[PDB]
Order: sequence, then C-alpha cells, then structure tokens
Amino acid sequence: KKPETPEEQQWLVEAQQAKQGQQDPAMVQAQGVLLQGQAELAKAQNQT
Amino acid sequence: LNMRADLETYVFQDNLATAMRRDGEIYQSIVNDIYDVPRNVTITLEDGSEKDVQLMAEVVDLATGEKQVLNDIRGRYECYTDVGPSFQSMKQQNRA
Amino acid sequence: SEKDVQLMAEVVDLATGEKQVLNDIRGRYECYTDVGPSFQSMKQQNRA
Repeated sequence: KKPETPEEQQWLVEAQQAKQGQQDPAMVQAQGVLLQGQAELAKAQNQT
Repeated sequence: LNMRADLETYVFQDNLATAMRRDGEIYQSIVNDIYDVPRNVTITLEDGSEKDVQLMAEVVDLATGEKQVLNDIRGRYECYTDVGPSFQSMKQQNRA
Repeated sequence: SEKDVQLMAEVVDLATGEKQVLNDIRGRYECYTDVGPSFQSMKQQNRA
C-alpha cells in the first residue's frame, strides 16, 4: 500500500522496516532446502 | 432524498437538545516531539507540505469536558447524507 | 512543467491562496471530464 499517514507513523512506518528485516532472512531459510545441493559440492571439493 | 434533507439538520438539532457532541481537529493537543520524515516536504511520509506526522491518532469525533460540559462546533463535515439498512441501535449494526 | 518528479521538496498539488485570497490558477485545465456511477465521496469511489 505504502504509507498513508493521517498523522500516524508510530506503528505504520516503524514496523514496516521491522517486517522488511523479518522477511529477507526467511526467504534464504526457505530456499536453504534447495541450497543443499551446492553445499554437497562445496564439502566434496574441500575434502579432496 | 427528502430523508437525507432531514439528515442535514440532525447534528445541529442533536447538539443542543440531546446535548454533547463535538467534532474537533485530527491533530491533538499534546506536542511532545514531531517524528522523522525524509527531508521536510515530501509525499512519501506526509501528504506533501500538507499536514505533519506526530504520534498515533486519527480521531476527530470526540467530545471535550473543559471546565464545564457541552461544547459544540458550529459546522461539521465528516460524513455526508446517505441512507441505508435500518439500525436503531449500535449493537444491532454490530451483528449485521 | 513535467519531466521531473521527486527531488525531496515534493508537493504534487496544493491550493494557491497567496497573501490574500480570491485568486486562482489560470490554467484551470489538466483534466478531462468523464461520467461514471454515483460517488458522493472519495470513499464511495474506493469501494466500487
């Protein structure tokens, strides 16, 4: 929606940055199951 | 249409003879400290040069007590004259 | 007139009242007329 402020920013704007910082590591966490293939090659090359 | 006309006078008649009721200003008395915007005058976090941003409020319809009760604004623009479903109590509308 | 938007002093539109009122813009046109359903508020149009 983006901020529509009657005068408010105490909750709206404040928690907008907090939610943005919650979302971004959670995407990496969810994509981490597909990332298991690249980690398998990474440990193999180091083990060699 | 005729009912909407009788509903133009409703607040004016209600405020003396039912007493109370006031419509004020959206901005409120306490002034604390204004909170940040990206450098002043923008539409990204204000409405423009229009308004200002402080605290959390939106309320305009609320009634003062002052040192003596009954204080009423002489003109009101908040809600426009319209009709709809029949409710003669708030709790009847709360269910519906 | 328009080739620029946003440089952090943004006002899209605000009324000209000057020193004393009873003045207006002489370019009273940036808009074309149109006919649609009954709207007696911004809110009514936002619902439909």
